[PDB]
Amino acid sequence: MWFEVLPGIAVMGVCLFIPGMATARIHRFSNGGREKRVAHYSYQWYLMERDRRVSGVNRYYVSKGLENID
Amino acid sequence: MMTYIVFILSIIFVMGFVGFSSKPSPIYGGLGLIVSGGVGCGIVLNFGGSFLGLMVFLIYLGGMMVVFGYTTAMATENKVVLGTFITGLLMEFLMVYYVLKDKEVEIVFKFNGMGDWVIYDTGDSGFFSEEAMGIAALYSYGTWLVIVTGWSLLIGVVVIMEITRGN
Amino acid sequence: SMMRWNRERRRLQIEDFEARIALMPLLQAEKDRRVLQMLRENLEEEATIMKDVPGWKVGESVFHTTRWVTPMMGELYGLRTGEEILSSTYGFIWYT
Amino acid sequence: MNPIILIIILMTVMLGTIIVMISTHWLLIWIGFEMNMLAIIPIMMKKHNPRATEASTKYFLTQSTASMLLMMAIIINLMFSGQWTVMKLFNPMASMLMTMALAMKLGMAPFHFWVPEVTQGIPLSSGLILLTWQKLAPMSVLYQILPSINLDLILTLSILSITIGGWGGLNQTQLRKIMAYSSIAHMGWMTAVLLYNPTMTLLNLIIYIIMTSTMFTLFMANSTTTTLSLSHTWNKAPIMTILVLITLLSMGGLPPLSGFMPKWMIIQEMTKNDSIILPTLMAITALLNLYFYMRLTYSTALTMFPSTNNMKMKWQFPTTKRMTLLPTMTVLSTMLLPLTPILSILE
Amino acid sequence: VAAFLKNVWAKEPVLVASFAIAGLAVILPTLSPYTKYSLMINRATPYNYPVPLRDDGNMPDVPSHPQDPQGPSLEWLKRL
Amino acid sequence: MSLVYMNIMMAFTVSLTGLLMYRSHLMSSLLCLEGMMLSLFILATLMILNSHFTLASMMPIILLVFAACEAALGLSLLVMVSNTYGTDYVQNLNLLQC
Amino acid sequence: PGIVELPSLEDLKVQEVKVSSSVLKAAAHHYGAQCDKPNKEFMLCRWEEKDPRRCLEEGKLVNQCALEFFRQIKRHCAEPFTEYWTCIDYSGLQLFRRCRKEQAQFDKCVLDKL
Amino acid sequence: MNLMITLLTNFTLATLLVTIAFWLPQLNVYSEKTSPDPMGSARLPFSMKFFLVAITFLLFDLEIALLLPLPWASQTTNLNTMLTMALLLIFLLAVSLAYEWTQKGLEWTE
Amino acid sequence: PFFDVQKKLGVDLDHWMTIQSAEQPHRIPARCHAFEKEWIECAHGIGSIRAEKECKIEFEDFRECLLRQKTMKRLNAIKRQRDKLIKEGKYTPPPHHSGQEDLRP
Amino acid sequence: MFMINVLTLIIPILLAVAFLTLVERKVLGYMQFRKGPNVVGPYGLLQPIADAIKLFIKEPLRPATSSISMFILAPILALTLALTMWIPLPMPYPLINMNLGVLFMLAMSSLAVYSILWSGWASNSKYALIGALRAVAQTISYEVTLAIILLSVLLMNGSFTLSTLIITQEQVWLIFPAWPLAMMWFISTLAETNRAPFDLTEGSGFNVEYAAGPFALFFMAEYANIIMMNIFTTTLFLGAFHNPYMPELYTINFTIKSLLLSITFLWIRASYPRFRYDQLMHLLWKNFLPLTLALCMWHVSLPILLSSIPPQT
Ligand SMILES: CCCCCCCCCCCCCCCCCC(=O)OC[C@H](COP(=O)([O-])OCC[N+](C)(C)C)OC(=O)CCCCCCCCCCCCCCCCC
Ligand SMILES: CCCCCCCCCCCCCCCCCC(=O)OC[C@H](COP(=O)(O)OCCN)OC(=O)CCCCCCCCCCCCCCCCC
Ligand SMILES: CCCCCCCCCCCCCCCCCC(=O)OC[C@H](COP(=O)(O)OCCN)OC(=O)CCCCCCCCCCCCCCCCC
Ligand SMILES: CCCCCCCCCCCCCCCCCC(=O)OC[C@H](COP(=O)(O)OCCN)OC(=O)CCCCCCCCCCCCCCCCC
Ligand SMILES: CCCCCCCCCCCCCCCCCC(=O)OC[C@H](COP(=O)(O)OCCN)OC(=O)CCCCCCCCCCCCCCCCC
Repeated sequence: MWFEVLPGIAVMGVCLFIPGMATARIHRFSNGGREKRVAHYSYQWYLMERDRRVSGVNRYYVSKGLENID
Repeated sequence: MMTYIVFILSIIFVMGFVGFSSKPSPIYGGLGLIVSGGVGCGIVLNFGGSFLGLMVFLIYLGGMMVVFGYTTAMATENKVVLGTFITGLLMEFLMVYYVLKDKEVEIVFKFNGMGDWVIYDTGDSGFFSEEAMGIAALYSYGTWLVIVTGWSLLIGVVVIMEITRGN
Repeated sequence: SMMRWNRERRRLQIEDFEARIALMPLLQAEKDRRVLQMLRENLEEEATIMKDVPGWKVGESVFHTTRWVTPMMGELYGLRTGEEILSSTYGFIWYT
Repeated sequence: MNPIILIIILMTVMLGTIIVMISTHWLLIWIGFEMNMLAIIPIMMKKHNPRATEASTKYFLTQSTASMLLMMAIIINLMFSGQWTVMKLFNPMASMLMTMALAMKLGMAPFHFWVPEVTQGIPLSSGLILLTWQKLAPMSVLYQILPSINLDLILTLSILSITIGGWGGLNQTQLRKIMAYSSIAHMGWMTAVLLYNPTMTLLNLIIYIIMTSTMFTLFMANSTTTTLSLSHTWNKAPIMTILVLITLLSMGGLPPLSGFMPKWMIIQEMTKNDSIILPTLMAITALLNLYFYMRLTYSTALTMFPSTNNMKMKWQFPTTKRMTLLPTMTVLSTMLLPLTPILSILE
Repeated sequence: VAAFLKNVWAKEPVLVASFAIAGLAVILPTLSPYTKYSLMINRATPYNYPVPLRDDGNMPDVPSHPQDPQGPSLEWLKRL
Repeated sequence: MSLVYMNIMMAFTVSLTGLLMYRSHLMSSLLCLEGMMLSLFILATLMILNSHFTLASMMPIILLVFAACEAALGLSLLVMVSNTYGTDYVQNLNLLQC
Repeated sequence: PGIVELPSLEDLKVQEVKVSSSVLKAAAHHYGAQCDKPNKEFMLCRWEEKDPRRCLEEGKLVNQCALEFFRQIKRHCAEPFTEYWTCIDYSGLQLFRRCRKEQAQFDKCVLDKL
Repeated sequence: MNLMITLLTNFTLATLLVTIAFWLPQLNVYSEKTSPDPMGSARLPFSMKFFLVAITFLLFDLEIALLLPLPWASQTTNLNTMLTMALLLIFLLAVSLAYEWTQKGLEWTE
Repeated sequence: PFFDVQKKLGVDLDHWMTIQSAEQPHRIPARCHAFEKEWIECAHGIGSIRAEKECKIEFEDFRECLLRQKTMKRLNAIKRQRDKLIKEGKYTPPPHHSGQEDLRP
Repeated sequence: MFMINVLTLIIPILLAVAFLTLVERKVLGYMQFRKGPNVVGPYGLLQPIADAIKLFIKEPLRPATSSISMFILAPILALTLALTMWIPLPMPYPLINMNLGVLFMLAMSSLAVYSILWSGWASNSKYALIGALRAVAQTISYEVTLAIILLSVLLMNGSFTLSTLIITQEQVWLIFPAWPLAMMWFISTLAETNRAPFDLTEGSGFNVEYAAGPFALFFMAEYANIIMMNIFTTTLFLGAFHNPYMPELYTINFTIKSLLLSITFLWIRASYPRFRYDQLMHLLWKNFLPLTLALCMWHVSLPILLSSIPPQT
């Protein structure tokens, strides 16, 4: 009956679900387990570049906390 | 190369203008002007003017060149084209090789030969685009500007309804 | 619902802007030492480069005034490598 | 055209010229020119024949190219000064481009080639608007930017305008093309005294607007387009031939008519500045304009060309037209030379 | 005014809804008690750095610390 | 000055010389005119963004609006000529010589 | 024209604040409350002199008082501060609103101990 | 730079698909044929109606272009001026549409 | 015909977009705010004829702020001398001009 | 790693387009009291594969085009502006996170009528050109109310950022304060993509003069436009719950809402007859546009009278 349309809709749902899950896991993997730093405004970019300079490894996401100061 | 990306898009912009300015037809003229509007929008986008580049795409190529192609496609249906094309391209590439070898050129004013990244600022603007605030100041400051522009558009509607009436 | 939530969002925006404001003097001191660092380095390398050239004044300010002029992108990143120049001159524009 | 819409459109034309006059920003100058052109295009197409569409096409292309050159001159001023004040330009090249754009907007030579066609195509009242009102805006901008104008450029444009507008109108039989070459010559006369004393520029502007206003009001009052149609006025209305006699003799600058006043003050100001040769060649050129005004007066007033039988019927209908201010504009345009030191009110 | 309105709401209801929404949009911010608070919120959002003042000696209404009592605060914002 | 400014000015002069040498079509004249407008937009935008002069960021939008209304007026003129003759040829427009 | 006077690198050596942006952001309100006076003296000197060369001693006082601030945190409440800035650092926009219970823990521990 | 890589990838995939779609069924051989429309051979009639709706779109698109920075303009200090000019622009768009209505502009594209 | 209506009626129609030193949105400075402020405050009220020859130094500084011609000339001279001494082999770049050195803040 | 992200964007787009044809034929089957395709594969799941291989080995229609260049460039521009509309979509984290993603999508969708116009001019049939001009005038007509409805909705957002339009709708769906804008948006996007009950390219079509291959490329560009406008409508009016630690919650939630909305397109195309061309021109210019201007004045004036002006950042 009506539930015969549901395998096609399920395959279409998986083929819409691959991009979102894919880009979320790619952003979380390529930034050390965290979301990609959203830098829309230049203050956020200044802080991002400051992180990239203070990390020592030329990666903005490698955070340095209180262990890096004395 | 990549430091010269605004320069590369500017060269492609001039090549597009020599491409349609030799005028094969209004159809291919519109085609070349569309490609030139896209690459000039890219020139705008590489300085941080994202809203003005999207005004190019949304208004220029979105409304006006669509209406140009719309009128061209229903109201129309060489040697000199190719010759003027290669003439303008030889002028442009002579200028390109001059500024490649000399790092300085004077056509009318004097011009630099460096990459055009050298004309920027090194600071940050906080929590706003500067150009976004400047266009947001159209309503809070530009009272006279909005009045004369809106009145010109209202008279534009009136004028087009007068002269396309035929009677 | 949109009234209450946009008022709460304005209060959170004021919190973020005041966290920014409390951080701005430290970032301003870091920025000042950054630009003076890079100008002093470019001045010393201009001193060790411009020794053959006659009539050259190392550190010749092209302005007639003695006011501190904000340093240009090319006045800081002039001698530096192209990857640094691109990451500083189109970094914010090209960032995703 | 709807009369309410006609009033709104004419007030939009006047608003565009007022915005050119009052504003201190270059973008608002350009906006005033755009509003002026955009609202004046249906004034030319009030009758909707192919000649008006051709005339508005030529007018639109010339004023559009001039407005693009004006915005390019403004933009290069923003390069070399970083600011938008309407004052002298801080670049020679922006000065040359803006002088060429204002020359294309005034119809001065060698950008003059649109003036007789657009004057011929459109009606007489829209031609009056074109030849009087549309000169007010670029002459105001030239009045404001004169500390940057290249002297040799504006004098070359001026003498070439006077020579072409003089050596053109001798052949013509159309009245509107005669007024158009008169326009080209008088704009040469206005821009030649511009860098020496601009009060004489404004004086020539007023006296030219009064004389062209008188002439097109007479041309509307008799509905004449050619020389012969003007010359058949003597049996329809004898006084109109006398009025076009005295006003055409004024527009070439006969003493002691008031059209002699502007160019006499111009030669009076150009010889103060040790230019004896240039107003001499200009006054030598103006005698040709005076000659074909003499030819037109021999056609119209001092002789009587033979009429038809149908004129006897038009004897029995006096003119039901709005001859607005025609005796005032005739009295001002001929009998004003004893009031020559009235020019100081323009200082 | 009650007959013609029912007439036009019978024949052209879309334009009646358009003019009614537009009339509310024009007249209602001059009647609403919150239009004061929109100004008070927008000028209390600190986009720029609060550049401090040189203490000449007589400014009793300018604080010396953020947690000082004097100075304009935002209790109306946290309460509303 | 900057070299991209020279290229945008050369783009403007190229579309100028394309506008000043008519081939056949009036639409080609209007397209050269709007290429002139486009190069004005790019040049003004680069100067206004480069100097950080914030209040002129609303200027290129006003340039775009006014000259696009100018182009709409030009298209209506071209359509009236296309109703008169059939094409948009510039050699049809030789009535006002006499 | 003139020879522009740039201060020496030996006059620019100072111990930097080598922490991240989420670390500075998670301690920003307590920083602006506690490190008020050298920060405001430096920004007052920075607007009035209009010259970063005339502000380097005040910049070093800012850079020293900020390090004293992070020392006075690190002696007492390193664990709740770490728990707070890790949660701030997870987010993309670094929302304060995603991290309210760690904020309550950190502000409670600071208000008790300091 | 991620944007231009993505645009290059999408344009390249589309160009590749178009090349494959025009040149894969040319590998078939089948045959050749003669191959000799409601209107037969008449010239295209120019519709004034289509041009009028295109210019009406262009003018209302320009008025939209003036209306676009309102989400950024609500953040101003000067709210009375901002709100007055915003309602002024939308009312001028409504006057443009009303003049387009009442003086018989929207005819046979109603 | 510069009919100064804005000074007569007192309205401020377009003096606000005119110069870079004017009241900008949220106090955003232009990149040449100081130079244009000094040139405007030099040339105020002295007229254009005395301004083109007495305030020439401020306007030279300001035009060099706008177009940066002398600075690009100086950078081209220094960078061409550096490229020449690299190509001759007579010079080496320092660690802080090659990227192996951990940038400061 | 980023090229992996672009490929995992634009391969499942094309697969979702491929199975949207199966979902269309099945859902329009059971709404017409019949079955859709169920013989080609198990439950019909091999129908679009068989149909695509049918199209790509069909003999080319081989026309003498007026322009070869526009005839090649129309499917290229159609597919490019079908695939580059997905890149700013916050689902939950966008591929190209940009500040002006809304205005980007409006601009790139307003550019896509050149494919219709070029594909219509490149045919030699004057009647095909006339049908293409009618489709172009339809789409550029409804672009107006797309832009104004979009502006009036984003007055509640605070900026053009698409990712902020999730954070805007944590408390309530945005269809509750803006359901008239939502329903005029819905019918205006139904009329954008030449979708029934507006599809006047069935009656000549603009792309009927192409071969079967390039017609299939137009077809998959149009269905990518359909799925994209439904996902943009879902993001913009039904923005779902977003836990930043588990993004798959938002991904499943907008996926279910977007599939219900695309099936609502399929359920509207099988329920109403076609508008005549003057009827949908009337529907826009005299019915949807006055209400859109009125609601634009209302959504300008409403945050000022509620003191609810949203944050820019
Ligand atoms: C995004 C989520 C999903 C969205 C909704 C999905 C379901 C809805 C869609 C169902 C299928 C529709 C298929 C297409 C239909 C096309 C035909 C059609 O409907 O034409 C539109 C019809 C056209 O009318 P018509 O065609 O019936 O009649 C001809 C028109 N007249 C009568 C004028 C001559 O209606 C509209 O244009 C209305 C549009 C929506 C209006 C919403 C207004 C809301 C109320 C505002 C306030 C009211 C009170 C006033 C103020 C009070 C103050 C106190
Ligand atoms: C996000 C999800 C996306 C999913 C995309 C794909 C959706 C559909 C997936 C497949 C569904 C099942 C297909 C079953 C096909 C028929 C199987 C079969 O048994 O065919 C029999 C046929 C003839 O066999 P024969 O031995 O000759 O018969 C005599 C037997 N007594 O044998 C044959 O015809 C030869 C064998 C044909 C096998 C074809 C199998 C399907 C291939 C589809 C391509 C995509 C595969 C999946 C990709 C995504 C997952 C990785
Ligand atoms: C330093 C200088 C500063 C500035 C100083 C001031 C400069 C003022 C310049 C004024 C120039 C006026 C030019 C015309 C203005 C518009 C009026 C006009 O042309 O109206 C046309 C109108 C058409 O009516 P319509 O119904 O179309 O009939 C036509 C046939 N059916 O009606 C008609 O056709 C009616 C016919 C008669 C109209 C006569 C109008 C004369 C007005 C001008 C008077 C002279 C100039 C002013 C005095 C000198 C000022 C310098
Ligand atoms: C001041 C507030 C703001 C006002 C400006 C902003 C408006 C926003 C909406 C924009 C509307 C744009 C178009 C408006 C054009 C109006 C003129 C018009 O269309 O008249 C013709 C029409 C008859 O239509 P017809 O041609 O018969 O239709 C064919 C299909 N049946 O005639 C009609 O349908 C009659 C329409 C007019 C009468 C409607 C009365 C509504 C009253 C509601 C309560 C009072 C609200 C206050 C404002 C009233 C303004 C008049
Ligand atoms: C027939 C011809 C071929 C037709 C098919 C192919 C062309 C048409 C389809 C592709 C259209 C491409 C449009 C690309 C530009 C869109 C606007 C844009 O760049 O927006 C994204 C973003 C703005 O957002 P924002 O967040 O403010 O900026 C980052 C700062 N945080 O900005 C950025 O992030 C800046 C990114 C760097 C600059 C990107 C520039 C792109 C290249 C130039 C245009 C190339 C296409 C030219 C032809 C167009 C069509 C004629």
